Formats: sequence, structure tokens, C-alpha cells
Amino acid sequence: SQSLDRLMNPLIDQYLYYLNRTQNQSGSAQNKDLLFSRGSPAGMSVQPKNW
Amino acid sequence: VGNASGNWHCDSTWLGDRVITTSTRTWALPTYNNHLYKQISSASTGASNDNHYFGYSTPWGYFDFNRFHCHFSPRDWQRLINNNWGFRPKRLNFKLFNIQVKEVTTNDGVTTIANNLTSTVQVFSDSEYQLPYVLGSAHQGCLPPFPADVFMIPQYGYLTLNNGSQAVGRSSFYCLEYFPSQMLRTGNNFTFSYTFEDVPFHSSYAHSQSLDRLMNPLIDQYLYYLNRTQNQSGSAQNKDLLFSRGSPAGMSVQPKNWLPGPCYRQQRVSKTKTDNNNSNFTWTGASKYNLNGRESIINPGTAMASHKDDKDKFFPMSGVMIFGKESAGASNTALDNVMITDEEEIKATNPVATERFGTVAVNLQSSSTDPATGDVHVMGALPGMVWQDRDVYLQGPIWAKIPHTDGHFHPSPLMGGFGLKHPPPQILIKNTPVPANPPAEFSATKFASFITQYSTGQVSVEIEWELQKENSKRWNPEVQYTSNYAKSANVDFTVDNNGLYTEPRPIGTRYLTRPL
Amino acid sequence: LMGGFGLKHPPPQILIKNTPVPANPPAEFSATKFASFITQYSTGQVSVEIEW
Amino acid sequence: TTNDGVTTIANNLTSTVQVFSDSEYQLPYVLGSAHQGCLPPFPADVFMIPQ
Repeated sequence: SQSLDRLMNPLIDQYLYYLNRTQNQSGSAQNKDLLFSRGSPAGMSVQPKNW
Repeated sequence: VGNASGNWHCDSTWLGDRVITTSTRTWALPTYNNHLYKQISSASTGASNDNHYFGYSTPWGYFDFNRFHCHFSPRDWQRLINNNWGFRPKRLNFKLFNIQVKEVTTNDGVTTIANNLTSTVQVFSDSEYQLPYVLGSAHQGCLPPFPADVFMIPQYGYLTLNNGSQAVGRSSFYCLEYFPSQMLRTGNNFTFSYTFEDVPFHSSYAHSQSLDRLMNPLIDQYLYYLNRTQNQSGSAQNKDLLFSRGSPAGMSVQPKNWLPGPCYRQQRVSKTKTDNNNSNFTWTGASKYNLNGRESIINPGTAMASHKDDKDKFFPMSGVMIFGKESAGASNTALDNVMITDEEEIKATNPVATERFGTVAVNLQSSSTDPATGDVHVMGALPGMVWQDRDVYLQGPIWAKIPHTDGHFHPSPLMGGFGLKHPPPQILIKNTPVPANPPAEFSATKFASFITQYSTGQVSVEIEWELQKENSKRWNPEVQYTSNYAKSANVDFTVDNNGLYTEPRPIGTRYLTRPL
Repeated sequence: LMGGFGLKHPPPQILIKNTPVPANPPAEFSATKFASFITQYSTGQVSVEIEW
Repeated sequence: TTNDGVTTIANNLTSTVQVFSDSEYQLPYVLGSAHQGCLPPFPADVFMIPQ
């Protein structure tokens, strides 16, 4: 009744982070930089799984 | 009513080959979804066929302590590390007491809170694993690592078979109200005991030898191998076949007996942006798997080393555990607001996540320009493999329910920890709805006038951990986790002037050594 | 030096604390540190018997 | 609770106060220093508990 990639709770974020954006937008078209974000129902395909 | 329902049991006890940790925290639980179940999905949103979902939202909350720091203290975590080759869960004792149901009302700015003595809060344990298990996913809302802290109970929500923001017929909708639950008033309580299944000890040790370096550096081998196929002699090239036997001189060519662990190569990323390639390869570059159309990125996948040699500045794009930093944001946030784990004590058995596994032939040499040695970026299996698993961390996960299927492979939770067929069951809690004043004549319409109220109370969790003392005749001292004896304005793992507990950095468990 | 008796094991410290009672929480989860508590105090008697 | 000058005090029957004795001397002993906040020499007097 559940897909391996869809087990997490669709109401709670994760206390884990991951590399969100490596381009860094700001109006300079491109400016490298490193940014991270924590999992969320918003983006499930990028959350850390277990299997 | 006027009598305590339980005491504050929180402490640790060290007993030779066993340690018992007991934690107690104050919790708070608000009414969720206004006593309603709701259908949720990715319908009419940012879309993306790789982020679609279909599930439901329950008015229930749940207790979770799947984080190590919920039980062990920094000091305790240290004692465990510096002195034990391994450890495992054993028994579990859950207590729920001092139920305080508060009733709240507001009017014209005035907000007064009162006690609803004659109110109940429902609790039950899914000890049959009939409900969707959502503790395997490293979510927030667990017991605060700091005892004095107060936390809220996370809301329960599950997902089912979804077809792009649209469910199927074989999808499942569960009602938690269809479960027998124990109702508790202010003078009641709830206890529960659990027994962890038999699982292997966690590797709290680091190998003293590399898989490729086991042989005796003083003795040759009675085995030979093709040494040179060119044959030097002054004719530039003259074919011929020559063999030689292994020797300390050439260890990389000696016949071994085993092979490094599996490998699923990922892209490399430097901490120094100035060293990084341009563009946003976060997605289009990362490694992911394809599951029924919608493909998902791969977090810590195959247990592979983070960085090699000195290059401690590199790390897999999505092959390492990254924890927050108290004040860190949700979307933005730079390096100085995150903590990246360094899987290093694994370079002796497991390959490097960024580099290749090895090289393989691709053709023959029959008058054909040989060879064909091609790089390997994905392996797995092969009789003779030997590898270590991902290390656990103080703020890291603990256990994870092993999916019930026809088969699996080394069911070690990729995020680290223990894989349990029957893990600590989900403990669900819910405030009983108290309808406000009804009409004066019947109305078969669905009631919707409820008295807003919440509840608070304490909760105790006792866990017995079996240790595994170390037995090494290693002469030289060992590597130990220690605090910087140097002068400092802030003491690690404490509180600031504003009163806020912060965890300086993540801590592994592999410091002691053992011969491979 | 201030006078009295020197005890290796003197009368232990007796610590007391009011249990925090969180005020009405939100309607949706927030992993942020809770800070909305109901202000309250406590009073009572205390007896001490000593045989000299 | 207080509001617009109005200050009313009520009973929280369902409330608890925690107590314990450091009988193992694990915590810093601060009774050696002649501090104030002890039991009032006069029985009828009322005192506050030192922090």
C-alpha cells in the first residue's frame, strides 16, 4: 500500500540537510556558492531514505 | 486528581557489560486538524512528476525518540565510544504520566486558560505494525537532547499508492479511531514494555589494517603471475611471456583472498566554492534511482568512504549525513550553518564514493589493439566482498523498520543504525474532542462546535543497552574523542547567555582499533 | 574558618523546582524550542528536626 | 495571570513541583558559603527559596 520512495510523514520535515543549490542566484547569473536545505513534504524526491 | 501520577526518572547506570539510560521530557499536544481526517496530495501545486504524493492527515500525534541524543548524554556517548567495540539495544520501558488537559478560551483580546479536570486523552500502541510506520524517516519532533527543554508532539500523517497526485483502487485509508485505545484523565497514566530483537553490534571500532594490506611484508608467495608480456632485451619489442612470484617489493600485484565492499559512485563536491565547477548540477548531476517513472535522489547510499588521503575538503554530493545547527535555516543556509559527517574509518574496506571501483576488460587481444580496461562506477555483490557499514552519530537515527517483502540484502538502514523486523511500535496520542453547547432541537448534521483545548505532561523512556568490551593487545595508545583543553569563551554542549542548548558538532563511534 | 563543624559528608543539598506548564500550543507542528509557558508559583511548609 | 492592571491568582490543582536530594554530593556544594535565604529565625516569618 506504499511505495519504497514514499514512506515518510507528509507533515513533518527532517532534521537532516542536503546540498540544495550550488549555483546561487542573486542577479549575477552565476556565482557558485554552496547552499543547503532540510527535507520537507515540498520536496520528497530529495529526502534521505533508508533503503 | 491531586496526586502525582509519576516521578522524574532520568539518569544513566553503567554495569560492566551493560548500560541503562532513562530519559524524561515534558511534552505538549494541541488539537490537530480540528478533530478531522483530511485527504492530502500534490494536486494543484508546484507539480513535478517526481514529487507527487497521496495520503491523509490524522488528528493524532505520536511519540518518537529514534535519535541517540534522546537517551545518551554527551559524556555518556563519550564513555561508550572510547571503551567499547560495539553495542546494541535490549529492553525498553515507556511511561506516560502526569496528564494535564488544559482548556483555552479567548475574547476581545482576553485569553484565559483553565483546567478541564473531567477530560481525557487517548493513547495506544501499534504493536502489530498495522499502521504505516513513519519512524524510519529521520523526522523532527523527537525528545529534546536537553532534559530541561520542552517539545511538542509531532502530527501523524501517512501516504499510500499514488499515481501523480491521484490515487488508485488498491490504496489504503486507515482510521486510528478504529483502534482500541486507553483513555486517561488527569490522574491516570500509561505504561508499556518492549523487547528488541536480536541484532548485530554496531561497529564502534576502526580497522588497523587495509583489506589490500594483510600479507606478511617479509615473506614472498609460492604463487606466480604474468609479470611482463613485452620482454625487454634490446629489440624494443619482442612479445614473450614472463612470470614472477609475489613479494613485499610489489604488493599491489600479489594474489589476495577478498574484495572491497560494493560501490555506487557519486559526484564529488569541494567545500571551497572557488574550487567547484559552475552551473547547478545539484539535480541534473546527482545520482538517483528510477522507481515507476518518478525517480528519487540517493542520500547516503552504499557505505562508501567520504574522502581519500589528505583531501579532507571533498565530499559526496549526496552520500554523507548532514545535520542542522540550531539556528540554521530551512532553505538558504551556507556551510557555516551545517555539519557534515566524515565517513573516513571505512577507507580500509569500502571504496571511495567519488572515485571508481576499479577497471575491467572489454575485449580480446587477438591481433586487436588491446586492452579495453574500462572504469567501474557501479558494482555490488561478488562472492568474497567485505565491507563496513555507516557509522551512527549522537544526533543520528537509531532503528528502522525493515520493509516486509519477499527478500532483501544486508538490511542495514542506509541512514545508519539497526534494522528491525519488529522495531519499537508507534505510540499514538490524541486529545478527546469535547463538543461545545449543542442546540435545543435535533440536527443530524455533522457536529462541528468543539471546545478548544490542549494537554501537557511528562514521559519516561528507559532503554537497556548491551555493550561489547574491547580486547586488544595493541601496545601504542588509541585515538580518543576529547574536548579542547585550551581556553574558550563557550563550553561545548552547553547553553549560552540567552539560554539555548547547542551541539558543537556530530560525533561518530569509531575511535578504538582492531586488527582486520 | 568561619566556625562550626567540618563534614566530609554534610547534610546534602535539597533542590526544588516548579514544573513548567506550557501554554496553548499552535495548531500545526513546529520543531522550534517551546517558549510559551503559564506563569505560576508555589508555596508550602517545611519541617526540620535535629538531635543535638 | 494579569491583564489591563487586573491581577488574579488561581489554583492549578493538577500541577507538580519537583524535589530531590544530592545525597551523593555530585553537584557543587554551595552551603559552605554563608549566604542568605535560610529559614527565618522567627517562626511566623515567611521566606523565599534561594536560587
